Amino acid sequence: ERDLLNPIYEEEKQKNKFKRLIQAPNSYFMDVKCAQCQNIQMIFSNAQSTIICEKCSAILCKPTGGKVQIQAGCAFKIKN
Amino acid sequence: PVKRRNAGRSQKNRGHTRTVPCTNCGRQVAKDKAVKRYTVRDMVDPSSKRDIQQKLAFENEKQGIPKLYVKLQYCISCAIHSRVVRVRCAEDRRIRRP
Amino acid sequence: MQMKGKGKGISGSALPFKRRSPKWLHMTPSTVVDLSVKLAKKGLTPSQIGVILRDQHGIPQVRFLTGQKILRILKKNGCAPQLPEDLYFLIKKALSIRKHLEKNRKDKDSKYRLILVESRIHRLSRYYKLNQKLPPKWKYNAQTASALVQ
Amino acid sequence: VIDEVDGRNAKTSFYGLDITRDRLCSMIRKWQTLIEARVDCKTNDGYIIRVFTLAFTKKTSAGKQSSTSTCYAKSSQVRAIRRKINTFITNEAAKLGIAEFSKNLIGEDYTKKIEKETKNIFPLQNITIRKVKVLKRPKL
RNA sequence: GAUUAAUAGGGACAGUUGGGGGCAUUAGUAUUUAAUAGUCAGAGGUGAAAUUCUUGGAUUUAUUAAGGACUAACUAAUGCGAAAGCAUUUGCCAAAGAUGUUUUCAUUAAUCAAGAACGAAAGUUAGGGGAUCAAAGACGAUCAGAUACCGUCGUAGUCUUAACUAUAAACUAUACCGACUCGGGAUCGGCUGGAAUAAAUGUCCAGUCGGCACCGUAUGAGAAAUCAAAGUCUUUGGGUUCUGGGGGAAG
Ligand SMILES: [Mg+2]
Ligand SMILES: [Mg+2]
Ligand SMILES: [Mg+2]
Ligand SMILES: [Mg+2]
Ligand SMILES: [Mg+2]
Ligand SMILES: [Mg+2]
Ligand SMILES: [Mg+2]
Ligand SMILES: [Mg+2]
Ligand SMILES: [Mg+2]
Ligand SMILES: [Mg+2]
Ligand SMILES: [Mg+2]
Ligand SMILES: [Mg+2]
Ligand SMILES: [Mg+2]
Ligand SMILES: [Mg+2]
Ligand SMILES: [Mg+2]
Ligand SMILES: [Mg+2]
Ligand SMILES: [Mg+2]
Ligand SMILES: [Zn+2]
Ligand SMILES: [Zn+2]
Repeated sequence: ERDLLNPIYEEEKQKNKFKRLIQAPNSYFMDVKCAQCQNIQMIFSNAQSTIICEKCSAILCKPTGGKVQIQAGCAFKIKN
Repeated sequence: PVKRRNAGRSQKNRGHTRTVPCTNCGRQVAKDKAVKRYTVRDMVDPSSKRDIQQKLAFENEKQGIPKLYVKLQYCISCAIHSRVVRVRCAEDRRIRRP
Repeated sequence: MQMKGKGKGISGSALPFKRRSPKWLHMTPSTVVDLSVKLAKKGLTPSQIGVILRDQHGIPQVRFLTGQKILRILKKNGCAPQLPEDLYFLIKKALSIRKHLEKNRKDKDSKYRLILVESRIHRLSRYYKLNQKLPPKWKYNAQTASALVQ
Repeated sequence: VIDEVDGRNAKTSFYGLDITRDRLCSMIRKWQTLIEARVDCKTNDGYIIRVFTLAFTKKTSAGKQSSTSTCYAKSSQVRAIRRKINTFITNEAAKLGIAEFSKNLIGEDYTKKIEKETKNIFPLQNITIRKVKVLKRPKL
């Protein structure tokens, strides 16, 4: 027995992006702080490209299917 | 009516599978279907090895006679007749590895 | 799932609920409109421009922030990409196929694939022409394609 | 190959290196992957070789390879190893004497080296240099 | 003054996956056949033998070469391709799914007479190529009979280029698109969390999309075999294409 209108948070957290009721994504946004310049740039959780630090020109993120690996030790807050 | 689900073979995705010649009749049989039983054969019979061990020669790493490697491929037609796989009863037809 | 009696799935993308613009961000519609048209001037697809504004400058959904869809913004600012991504690209690969086919005049799987791709293009023309979004005398044959190559 | 004779004695140089059915058929299970790398090496000796390598994927979960255990390695990973293995050996030969190379090929030296580069792509087992043929040996 | 953005559809993009395809290239044994040596009377083939081959040397052993096809073992209810079909290496050429998306476009779509693209074999035309097997044929044997099931040989083909042919138990004999409804693990591809080692294009735990497939079961279906769909049809109606109407004569 389960209510379909007041579903558990966990359950919906497991389900597939499009299966959840209100239906929302997983992607998020993050302020990255270069390993040098320090500049704080916003990068999308699913960047589809390599990202440079507009200050110096360092490498911050490498693209993948879904996740974006962050180059070396750079900082990252999840804006939400 | 229908007798089997796999009709004897395992072709599940593709439309065609390589054909292979029968170890016994020489007949052509689709790989997937034909019976197989790659066995580890021994060079000499039981009591007969001991006779070759004493009159043996070369070193003795305790590795004895190389065992024969026989990759066996039978087509249904003769596979049966050859005591390999006997006509099994109704519900036992779905049993795999008894 | 288009030209496919057998293959079919779900790529992704589901716009979040909250119809307003993200908190953290501050940018009068105009601010973006500049980036958008600037970026566009460099020669960009509204398809690609939006990608930047998401990956680079944290703007998830330009439409949600401006109250304007990219292509529209662009068209209002003269920076309109003549022929739509849709058609453009299909015709691009449609062409790439033809070139490859030449030196491989025997590659049958490719003859087929092109047949499908050329088929699509006729489907877009039918469409884009009906929305008076492309001159009626438009015709992709081989000259329409090579015409864009120049 | 008998390369020279010193009265009543047959002198011989290197010609070929190989293995046998015991070993070959030996390491061959039906739930792993089989890899092979062919290579044309160049020795400073004025000697040309062809070396065949034999690779097998290794489990890592205690589950004795069953119909339930799969130790396959995406074909992309396979060639990934070939590319790496062969490339290692062509350099190995360019820096040795046939006397050294043969000595090394028979030794578990290369089994260890390949094992090193490979665990990076996919942990292997029973690695071997299946066969070696003297393609063209100058007689300077 | 321009509805959302369809767990509809088209494009962009991102790592990745595949025995998908086209050009190149590249091996590997084996079958033949040839050289170089080596002996010695039998080889080969069958239930038995027989035509067959052989001291102008067979079968045989070692090295090597030529040649045409073929891709073993790993290769499994596993993978890709619209289907037919597709497995040596490496390199190019254009292509594809799935996954990932807080990217665009916003009905663009489902199926389809006409009308086209493909479509193993076998077969056909004109050239190549010709190793193996081999329709027709020539022979042995078997039979009361054997131009048949075994055996010895052998032409077309089988391989290829360029044309043409379109059928096959072209089979899941089960049209495509869509929504639902039982349980369960294991798979192949992608992704996201985590743990151990270790810091591995690896392993495992847990999710989850998408893909073959299986196991259990139905107060659901059937003539039954059986079917997770062959189900949600007398409680008879999601959309669309094709087909049948006793049998034989007959495709
Ligand atoms: Mg078929
Ligand atoms: Mg769907
Ligand atoms: Mg596994
Ligand atoms: Mg290829
Ligand atoms: Mg013979
Ligand atoms: Mg040869
Ligand atoms: Mg596979
Ligand atoms: Mg192979
Ligand atoms: Mg035709
Ligand atoms: Mg001819
Ligand atoms: Mg008689
Ligand atoms: Mg013959
Ligand atoms: Mg992970
Ligand atoms: Mg899992
Ligand atoms: Mg009925
Ligand atoms: Mg069932
Ligand atoms: Mg009805
Ligand atoms: Zn910096
Ligand atoms: Zn048989």
